[PDB]
Amino acid sequence: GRVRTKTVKKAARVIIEKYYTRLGNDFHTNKRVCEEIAIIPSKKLRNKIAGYVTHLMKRIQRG
Amino acid sequence: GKAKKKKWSKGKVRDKLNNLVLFDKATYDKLCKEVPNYKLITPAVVSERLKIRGSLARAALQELLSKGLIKLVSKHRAQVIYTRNT
Amino acid sequence: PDIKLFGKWSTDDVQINDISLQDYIAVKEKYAKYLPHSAGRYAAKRFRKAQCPIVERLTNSMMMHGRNNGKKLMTVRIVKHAFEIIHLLTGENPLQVLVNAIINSGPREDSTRIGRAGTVRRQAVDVSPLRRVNQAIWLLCTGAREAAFRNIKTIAECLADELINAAKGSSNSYAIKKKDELERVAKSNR
Amino acid sequence: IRITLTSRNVKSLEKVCADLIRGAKEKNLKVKGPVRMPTKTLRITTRKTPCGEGSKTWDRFQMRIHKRLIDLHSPSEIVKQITSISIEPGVEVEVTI
Amino acid sequence: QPIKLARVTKVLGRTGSQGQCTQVRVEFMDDTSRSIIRNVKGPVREGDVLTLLESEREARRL
Amino acid sequence: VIPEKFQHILRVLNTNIDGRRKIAFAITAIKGVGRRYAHVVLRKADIDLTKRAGELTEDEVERVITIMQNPRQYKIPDWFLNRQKDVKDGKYSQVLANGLDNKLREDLERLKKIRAHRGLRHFWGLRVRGQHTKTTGRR
Amino acid sequence: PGVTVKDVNQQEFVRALAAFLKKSGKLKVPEWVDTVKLAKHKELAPYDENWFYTRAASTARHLYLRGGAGVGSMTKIYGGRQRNGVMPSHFSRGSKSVARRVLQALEGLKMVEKDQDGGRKLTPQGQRDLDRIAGQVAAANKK
Amino acid sequence: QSVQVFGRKKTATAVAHCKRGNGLIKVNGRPLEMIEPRTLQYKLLEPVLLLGKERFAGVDIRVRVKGGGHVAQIYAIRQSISKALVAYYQKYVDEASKKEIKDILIQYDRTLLVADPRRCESKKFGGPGARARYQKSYR
RNA sequence: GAGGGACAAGUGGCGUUCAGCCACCCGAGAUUGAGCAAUAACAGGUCUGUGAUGCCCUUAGAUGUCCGGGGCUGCACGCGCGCUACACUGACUGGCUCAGCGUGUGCCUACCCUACGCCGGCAGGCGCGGGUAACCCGUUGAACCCCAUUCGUGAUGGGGAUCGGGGAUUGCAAUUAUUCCCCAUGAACGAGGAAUUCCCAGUAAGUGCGGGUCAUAAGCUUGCGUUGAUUAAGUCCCUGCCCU
Ligand SMILES: [Mg+2]
Ligand SMILES: [Mg+2]
Ligand SMILES: [Mg+2]
Ligand SMILES: [Mg+2]
Ligand SMILES: [Mg+2]
Ligand SMILES: [Mg+2]
Ligand SMILES: [Mg+2]
Ligand SMILES: [Mg+2]
Ligand SMILES: [Mg+2]
Ligand SMILES: [Mg+2]
Ligand SMILES: [Mg+2]
Ligand SMILES: [Mg+2]
Ligand SMILES: [Mg+2]
Repeated sequence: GRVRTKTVKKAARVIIEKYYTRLGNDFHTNKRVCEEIAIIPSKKLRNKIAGYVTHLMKRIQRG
Repeated sequence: GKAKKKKWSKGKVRDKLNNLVLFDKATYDKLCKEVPNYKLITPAVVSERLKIRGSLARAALQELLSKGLIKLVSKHRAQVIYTRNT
Repeated sequence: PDIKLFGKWSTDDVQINDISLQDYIAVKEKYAKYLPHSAGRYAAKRFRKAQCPIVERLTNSMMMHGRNNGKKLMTVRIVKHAFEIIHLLTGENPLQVLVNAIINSGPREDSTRIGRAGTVRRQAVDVSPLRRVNQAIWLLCTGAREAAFRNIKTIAECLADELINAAKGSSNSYAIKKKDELERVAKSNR
Repeated sequence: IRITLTSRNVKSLEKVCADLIRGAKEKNLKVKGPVRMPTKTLRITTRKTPCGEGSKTWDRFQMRIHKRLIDLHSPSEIVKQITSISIEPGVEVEVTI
Repeated sequence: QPIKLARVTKVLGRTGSQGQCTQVRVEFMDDTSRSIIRNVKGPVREGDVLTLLESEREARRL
Repeated sequence: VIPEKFQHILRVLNTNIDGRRKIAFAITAIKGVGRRYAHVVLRKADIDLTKRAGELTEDEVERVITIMQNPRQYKIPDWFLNRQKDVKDGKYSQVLANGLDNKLREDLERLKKIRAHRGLRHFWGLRVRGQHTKTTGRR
Repeated sequence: PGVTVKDVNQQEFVRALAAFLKKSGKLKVPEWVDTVKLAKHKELAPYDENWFYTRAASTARHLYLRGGAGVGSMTKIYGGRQRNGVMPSHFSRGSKSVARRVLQALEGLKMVEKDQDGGRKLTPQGQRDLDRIAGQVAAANKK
Repeated sequence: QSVQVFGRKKTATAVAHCKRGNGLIKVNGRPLEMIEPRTLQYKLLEPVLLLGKERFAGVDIRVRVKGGGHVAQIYAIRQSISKALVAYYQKYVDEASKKEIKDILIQYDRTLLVADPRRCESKKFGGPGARARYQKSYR
């Protein structure tokens, strides 16, 4: 059930579209980069955003 | 009140089998001549095979174990496990 | 460095005579341990039930019917008594004849409802070998329990009696009774 | 001389305790730590309905009682100055000599 | 009436009135690649050698 | 080891029958005497409790019956008995076998004189302490 | 070597401790208990006739281990399951007169020191007694 | 020179204090061979009979338990032994022995080193258990 | 208390650039249990929760109000939720042995929890002491379980209702109900027809404790633990729901 919510995918696409540059292919680094470039109210939401951000990075780096 | 019961399964185990509280001398000589020759001695086996009440069975077993003919393997709550040498 | 043994036992060279029950009986060396009572975590995944040792499975199916529910200390005591009975009776290590009773116990074909969405003929189908091990242990403990109900005999004596008369399937045991009864119904619905 | 802070919520408890430690440690006061007494929980369970119709449906109310002890062995003249703090209305203070 | 043994290759699905049965192929070990479709109740993986009491059944479904 | 002693059943208190199962649990068959009063009588008679009823001495039987018919001569204080003090005589006594149903008939007879409703509902087909009788004791 | 009372099998220990109470005769068992007395809430008297020696052995053991107990404390040590019948069972307390009886017996026989806020505790006399008994039961265990 | 590790069974915790010395076992004042269940007076032996001679012969290990239940204490003491060896090897005898003996213990059983997070479920309001409910009533 | 730690992130396979699923390593855990909970309704229930209330009715010989008894309990019956059981995997008797929630007094109007010692067989009593509580009850020495004894297939000692006599204790009062204890009495009941409920892992079930009611007070209910399985991990036949 990783069917992730509209707000999560929305904020994730906004994050990658604004700041592609800081984000890398390392999940634990990208997690802390999300708290620097955004305001996330909760840690579960941080983890969900960062996971789908890394899964988008493994597509954008691909094609 | 009226006696109504919803199931009918009569004819129990064997219809109040009689059992001797005290061993006669013929039964005691039968003990002394073939209770060595059994392979495993429990009070249940001795009771159901020789028509003995279980307390009398435990009395006879604790007798002949004190003779040392029988060999104890273990004892616990409700099971008494025996053998004979050879 | 020691050999992993149950009590006074070897717990070794127990050979399942056929295949179709290998890897569902955990009698092997990587799943042989001292006591049957282990940390039960065997409902997590479907097929990880196979890694339980069959002696623990025999204890688990032995504790039933409310009055005896729980009390794994009591049922491990029962198994400890029963192996001590089978050791004195004919030798031939009780783990081996337990495996032989499991083989010559559970049914190999049954009857069930199949489709076509009409009148159900109770069609004869096969059986999973996991379900053979399960139904084997269930029929063994059921026969032992309702044999030891209301007699001078004990759970230990009736359980050892049921295991020995199931490893020697001479039509006196309740496991061979329900074995033959299920195969006759399957042949009649064949 | 000890001070018992028994409060209604955890955040105001932590804030008044941090203010007390910050107003304590600039002086030469040997301070024992904010020891955490265990949380008492007063529970009330209620039938939820004025008449007994429907599914049996129960409330489950809780309050959390929090408590911190701090020991300040001193002359009581300093403790009179320590007492004067604009304190949050959800916090209760005991002083014991 | 010989008894044959057969090991599972695939799982075609779960069928029955209750969904209890599993239509599967046990292949045949004795000769070349012969495989019939038989019903099994109870859990079954790949690599489960199955005991057959008749190798002449085939109750197929799509 | 006591091989065999020739006894099956005694005649005690002119009405009752003792078997051979034990001594302390076969004196139980006498009315008015149950679980613990026998274990009082047995331990005052100093009998080994392992022995059966079919292995015991008739002199010791008569001594037991003496303990049964009169406890207060030896010991066995007043609180333990069946017939408490305050009676149509005030005697701290133990009721007998045949005397028990007679004392019960005297109880019901003197409650019927008073017409206390305890004895009245006892004479009716009812329960005295049976607080609810919608479902209790049907048929 | 050193043998302490915890280092021995435990029901084996009380089996000899009740005997070495009977050897000395360190007991004041007055009248009613010798007559007949039930336990906490029980139906029969106990079978083993020296059960006051047995209770005294158990009391001596528990006062050696958990010191400072009293009458009601040892009353709750013994532990009551009272099957009331149709109405289900509960934890019922032991009898109080035997609980203070064994205390009065061991106090008169010089095996009870007083913890003054509480009650009974060990004496050095009873320490030597219980300890030599544990040593000889350990020797009987190995032998 | 000593390390204290814990048991963490379900609500049973064994403080295991391992000090250098000849080898002793204090379980609540009482040695190894005397535990409260006679049946599980082999299960707790599994770390000792699995490690062997020169390892307990090198470490003193004493155990203090304020646990929750009989069977829970056995697994708590068991896992406390198996973790006490791990931490005493991290302090005293190097990783080339520690990870190897830890691999032997884990390839035997994971629960000797890994605590299982399985506590109770809270008793739900509708039924008498945590999952079950009362009987409904139709007509 | 602050913070960290778990996201399908890593591998492989199935996948349309996908969405995602399956299997496995590592981890403590590959997700646990709840709470809250939409739009619109029922002619659902409460006027007996209210000084929340319309209208009607009664208001001095009262449908207001006290006060004394009685009663909702009264039994040829049928039905619902449950407790104890039907015994040997057990009862009896002794010994051994480990918990967790949480509760406790001079209170916004009437209120305790118990430690110790001594008397009594038990229920209980009398003096003394503590606790407005991580301080004392209370290292809550619980039951189940475990070891040993006796009982031996017998309506037996399983079963404990029925009921005779007595003794404490609350209370203003227990008798047509208190409650607790002792002795006595010792029934039906042999695992239950038609049918039906509940339940997937610390789960059902055995077992005891704490709270609510209260003075006396649990078989009820609500939380806590303690010992701890079997069989699934699937379908839409039966019951019922959601979308075309
Ligand atoms: Mg049941
Ligand atoms: Mg809604
Ligand atoms: Mg009003
Ligand atoms: Mg009513
Ligand atoms: Mg009815
Ligand atoms: Mg209901
Ligand atoms: Mg009884
Ligand atoms: Mg009877
Ligand atoms: Mg129903
Ligand atoms: Mg029960
Ligand atoms: Mg209550
Ligand atoms: Mg109350
Ligand atoms: Mg109620």
